[PDB]
Amino acid sequence: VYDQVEFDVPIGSRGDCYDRYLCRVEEMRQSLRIISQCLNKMPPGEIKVDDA
Amino acid sequence: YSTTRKKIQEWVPPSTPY
Amino acid sequence: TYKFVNMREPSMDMKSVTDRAAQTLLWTELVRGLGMTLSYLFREPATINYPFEKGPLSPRFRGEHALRRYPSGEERCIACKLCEAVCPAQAITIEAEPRADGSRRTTRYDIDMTKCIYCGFCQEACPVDAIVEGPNFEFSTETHEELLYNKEKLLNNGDKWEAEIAANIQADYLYR
Amino acid sequence: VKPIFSRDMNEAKRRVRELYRAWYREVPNTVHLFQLDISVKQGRDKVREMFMKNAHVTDPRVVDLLVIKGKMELEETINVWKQRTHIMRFFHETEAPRPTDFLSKFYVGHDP
Amino acid sequence: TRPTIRPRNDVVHKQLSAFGQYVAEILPKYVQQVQVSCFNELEIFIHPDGVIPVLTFLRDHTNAQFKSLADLTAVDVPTRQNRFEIVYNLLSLRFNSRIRVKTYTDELTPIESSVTVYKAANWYEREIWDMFGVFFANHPDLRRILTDYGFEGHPFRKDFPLSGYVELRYDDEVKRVVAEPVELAQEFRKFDLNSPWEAFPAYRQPPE
Amino acid sequence: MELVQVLRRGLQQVSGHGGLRGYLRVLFRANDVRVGTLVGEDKYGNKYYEDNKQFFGRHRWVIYTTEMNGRDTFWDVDGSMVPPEWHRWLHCMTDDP
Amino acid sequence: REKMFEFYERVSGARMHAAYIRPGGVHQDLPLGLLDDIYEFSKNFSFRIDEL
Amino acid sequence: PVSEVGSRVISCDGGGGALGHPRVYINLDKETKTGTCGYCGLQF
Amino acid sequence: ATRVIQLLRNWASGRDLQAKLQLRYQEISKRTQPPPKLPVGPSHKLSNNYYCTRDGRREAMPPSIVMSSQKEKKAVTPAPPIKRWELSKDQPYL
Amino acid sequence: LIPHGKGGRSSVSGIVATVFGATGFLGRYVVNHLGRMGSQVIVPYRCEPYDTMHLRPMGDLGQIIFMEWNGKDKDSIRKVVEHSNVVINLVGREWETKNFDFEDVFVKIPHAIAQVSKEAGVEKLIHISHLNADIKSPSRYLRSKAVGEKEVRAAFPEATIIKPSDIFGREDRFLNYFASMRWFGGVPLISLGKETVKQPVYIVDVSKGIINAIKDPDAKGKTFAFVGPNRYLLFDLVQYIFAVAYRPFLPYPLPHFAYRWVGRLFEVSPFEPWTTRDKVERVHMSDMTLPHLPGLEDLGIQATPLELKAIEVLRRHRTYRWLTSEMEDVKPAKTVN
Amino acid sequence: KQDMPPPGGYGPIDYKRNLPRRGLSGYSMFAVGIGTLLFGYW
Ligand SMILES: CCCCCCCCCCCCCCCCC[C@@H](O)O[C@H](CO[C@H](O)CCCCCCCCCCCCCCC)COP(=O)(O)OCC[N+](C)(C)C
Ligand SMILES: NC(=O)C1=CN([C@@H]2O[C@H](COP(=O)(O)OP(=O)(O)OC[C@H]3O[C@@H](n4cnc5c(N)ncnc54)[C@H](OP(=O)(O)O)[C@@H]3O)[C@@H](O)[C@H]2O)C=CC1
Ligand code: SF4
Ligand code: SF4
Repeated sequence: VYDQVEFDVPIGSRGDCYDRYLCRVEEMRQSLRIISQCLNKMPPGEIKVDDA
Repeated sequence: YSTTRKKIQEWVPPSTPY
Repeated sequence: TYKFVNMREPSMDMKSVTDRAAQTLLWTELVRGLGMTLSYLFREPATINYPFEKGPLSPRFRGEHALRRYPSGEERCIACKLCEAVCPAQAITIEAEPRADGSRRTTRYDIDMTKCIYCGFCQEACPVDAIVEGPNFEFSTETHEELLYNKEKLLNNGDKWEAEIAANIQADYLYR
Repeated sequence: VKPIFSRDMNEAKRRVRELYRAWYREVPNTVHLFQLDISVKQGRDKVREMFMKNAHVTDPRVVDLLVIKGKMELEETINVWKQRTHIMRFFHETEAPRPTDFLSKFYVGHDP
Repeated sequence: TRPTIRPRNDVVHKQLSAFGQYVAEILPKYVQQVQVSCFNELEIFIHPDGVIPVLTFLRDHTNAQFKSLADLTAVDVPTRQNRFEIVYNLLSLRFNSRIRVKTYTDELTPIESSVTVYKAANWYEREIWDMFGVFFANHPDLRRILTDYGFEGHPFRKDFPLSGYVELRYDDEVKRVVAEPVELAQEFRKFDLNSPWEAFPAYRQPPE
Repeated sequence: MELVQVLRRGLQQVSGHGGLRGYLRVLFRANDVRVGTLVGEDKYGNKYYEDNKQFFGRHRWVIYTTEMNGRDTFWDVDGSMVPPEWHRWLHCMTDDP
Repeated sequence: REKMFEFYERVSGARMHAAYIRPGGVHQDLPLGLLDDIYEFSKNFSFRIDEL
Repeated sequence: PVSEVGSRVISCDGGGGALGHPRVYINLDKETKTGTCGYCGLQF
Repeated sequence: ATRVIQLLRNWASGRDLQAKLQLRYQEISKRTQPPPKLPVGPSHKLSNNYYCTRDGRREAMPPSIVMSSQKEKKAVTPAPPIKRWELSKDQPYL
Repeated sequence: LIPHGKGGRSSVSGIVATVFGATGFLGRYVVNHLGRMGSQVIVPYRCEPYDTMHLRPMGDLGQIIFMEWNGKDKDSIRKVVEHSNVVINLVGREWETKNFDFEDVFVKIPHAIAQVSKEAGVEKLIHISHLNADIKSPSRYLRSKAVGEKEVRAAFPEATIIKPSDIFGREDRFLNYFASMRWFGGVPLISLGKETVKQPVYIVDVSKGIINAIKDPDAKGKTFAFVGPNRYLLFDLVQYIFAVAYRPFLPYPLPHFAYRWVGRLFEVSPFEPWTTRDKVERVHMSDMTLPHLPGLEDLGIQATPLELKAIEVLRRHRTYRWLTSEMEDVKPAKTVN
Repeated sequence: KQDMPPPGGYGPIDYKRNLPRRGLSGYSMFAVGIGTLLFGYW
């Protein structure tokens, strides 16, 4: 459903450990954005596939 | 401990002579 | 979509320059973080007082195994033996022989926590819902030979906890 | 058909002799540095024996492949890779004796 | 036929098909066949000698800017004139898509290493060497990883017991851990789950 | 308002009854509902946390060997079956039988 | 992170290594009481990451 | 333990609605009957 | 949990923790819950189902193949190139 | 039980050996060679679980079985014999503890062991005594052990009896001892040279020999005695000791009485004294050279020479300057015989 | 009828950083410092 979620990928720059760190943090925040959307559109229905 | 009794229960020679 | 972490760059404005210089000489962010841990000193500690208190769990939680009886007092297990057939660690070993009555039963159901991975496939697999992954989670022991549970041991675990387990399954089965 | 290394036998045998030189000379250093208490001779003899273990291989490429797998071990002992355990491993010293005599085996176990 | 089954796009199957034809014509000194797995995965074959030249172009632009090996898998199969069957995934970025070239190899023939062409394959050469017999030529340093030191026999040889032929244990009389043949308890019970009645008419080889 | 807090220490000091023993073993303090059952003694509580709710107290005579202040109480000591389900918040809403 | 393991705890029955995702989709359905609980946490997590 | 009355075929489940043994049909009245795992015989 | 401390604490923080106090859960979800009832599932209709249709694994097919070399003209891409991404809109920089 | 499978860690064997006082140097090795066979053992502890703990790996899950016991209570020894097929006595002590008077240790305990070995119908009983156990005025151990030797022989006559000719190993209380005599300064020789002479057997050899003795149908009531292949002189021996320990070597000639004044001085310590007058008499009396008794080679095992094996035994005593060195550098000691 | 837990509503959650501009002008720092010095010397 990543088709149906919206979030900002955080590009680094220098390629130093520091940028990777900020990528870690920012990706945390972005996931924290995803949680909102998934909470707001969580349809009723079955969960296992019908195919027994 | 071991469970389910025994296996082969092999026979033994008789007490009586011959 | 794509975002620039960093890339933003400092101003060369003299007020800002003096600010960064004063920052370097006088350690502003340093004292900021230091003030932050000061702030966490005053929050209430998170520790639970175990043993005397114990952590939250869930009805679905998995732990010690225990075969369990019918209310009638009869045991449930019927040696369809697929508990052996679905455990990935294959911890289980079963050797059924007929009851004198002629009902199917185990002779030496056994299991060994030494190899069991507590995945709960056995919990799912049993058609008569005999073996159950019990709520108990503590049974650390001195000697390796004790880990290798016998059938009788499982029954005793099923005796110790039965109201409890039946409570969890009662609270849980609808989701199954 | 692509050969691995040497074409035809003998060209590969020299390789293995070189390898024996390397192992043999290295061995006392092995006993010294590793504090092995094997008799300094014994390692050498055992080396010679391991060299006798495949002393009937006759394929073209297989022998050079054998010296490939032979390099890595001296490669490891020289780099102090492996250890006292790992290099003492070859002597099988903890094993219970197993005579190959038919009757001897015959009394002991069901055997093949 | 909607809710459960995957829709499978025709489009991608088209583009991969045509592109497979495209490469098939560009360099056919060696592309044995350019089969497209129906779930959108192209995968051309290669004569084992031909590994470097193909992959080389596979980085080189035409569209095949498939930089970065994803992996260097080594499927085994006991049959066949040559058992081991090497496989190379690849990814192109700007046209975001993946292909998968692959070859075959004798137990003894030394195929060349492909480290230079895909760049990040140095670790893999060592892997497959220590998980198999197969040797890569022009490789700077094959050596064991994912094993013990000695150990010897390659695993993943499709034969070769999972329990191996050895075990370590610490032995006080010599005060040292030591190798010793497996003596395994409980024995790996071996179910034979596999069952009669072919499930798959859509495949199933001719009886021949 | 420190005086009200210290006063709370006082009221707790009186209500606990010889709190020095409970802090000599159960490590303090505030207590609550004192609901009980089990094979022996036991206890209960309620306060202001999702983890600090529902305490416990080992039987002074224990299952057999005496367990008390300055004694080696078991964690397996807690009554089997029913009480953990209320005690782990498996069903804290469901009061112990 | 422990509060997150409370969630794996809650839906899967294991604190971690939650063999819960299935080739067919997912194992048991998640309990009714969960989503608000995730909400209540997620709203407050950001202060924590921020202070970090 | 004592056998339930019947005339003739009847259900068994071991009494646990989706908690007992999977449903089966014992088939006896005056005769002793069954069973799966539940001993719930139908001798009557 | 007192005003004498919480004010100083928040000022030391520069964040005012009292609005969240996330380092504990004073009163979250109640544990006992009403029974699930729970969803039925799409194919449970008895009136019309046929596994010959609903089946997916039987739709598996042998790979499409080309060349089988074993047994103008124009150039073309594996796929159209993807566009460059727009930059984050609301928060262009961090 | 009939033995099954290749001998191995998982292998069964009929032996349900019971070893007493295995906490010591012997028979930790003897249990180990049982363990490589996979043969079950019931080593019982008098002491504390902790010291026994390293015994645990040697077994295979259910094999090793510690059991609480006392040598003084009759039934207490009835406990650990109670299903044993064979029972083995390795108990010994150099320095006489108080509560265990020096006599009972070599008398009562082997006695109760012997007669209980009778009542339980134990398939085999076996017992140890020093070669010099033959009665002599010096030292009460040779004599008390002679008494329990003759006693068990009088009580379980078909028992074979060990008479080991001094075993040398890494965990030895002997070689390490004279190695540690350096710590005082010199090495107290009553009169140097040929004042006394000794021969040694590798510990490993003794262990292999014992279990082989259970492996030998012929080893019934025979009184086995173990001697190493080489013959040495105590003076040249200690010379070889500091030849491998690289420590400075000072012979220390001494009138015979004063050494006993020393032993009386050092018996005083409440703990475990480094030396004792009993040990003082362990010192100067040479082993007898009699070979005609059944012994080690009769088992078919050949002794491992001490000369290649002392190095590992004593390297821990080495100063860092010399801590790494080949044994061969030291020079094989000359053999008197 | 049936139930399970779809959302009952749920308001928006925070995520963007909110670092306060705590602290103040750099000139003030030197000012207070140097004033402390001169009073000290005096
Ligand atoms: C009449 C006029 C007379 C004089 C008036 C002017 C006074 C002169 C200016 C006063 C400056 C003195 C400050 C001491 C030297 C500071 C330099 C120090 O910070 O070096 C930096 C290194 O910083 C230090 O290593 C900080 C680490 C110290 C860790 C302890 C934290 C201290 C906490 C605060 C305690 C305060 C207690 C006492 C207060 C009264 C290196 O700088 P740089 O390489 O370019 O980049 C890093 C910049 N930093 C500062 C942000 C890290
Ligand atoms: N080179 C040698 O050492 C030789 C030895 N022998 C004989 O063979 C035997 C084996 O020697 P070794 O094993 O080195 O001697 P150890 O002292 O190492 O072994 C004796 C063990 O038995 C225990 N033990 C015996 N009796 C008692 C008791 N009544 N109460 C408590 N513990 C007891 C001892 O103490 P605990 O178990 O309590 O710790 C000790 O662990 C000895 O008896 C010795 O006389 C013979 C020839 C040479
Ligand atoms: S499922 Fe439970 S009951 Fe049925 S056989 Fe396996 S174990 Fe016995
Ligand atoms: S516990 Fe998990 S793993 Fe161990 S047996 Fe039951 S299901 Fe298989």
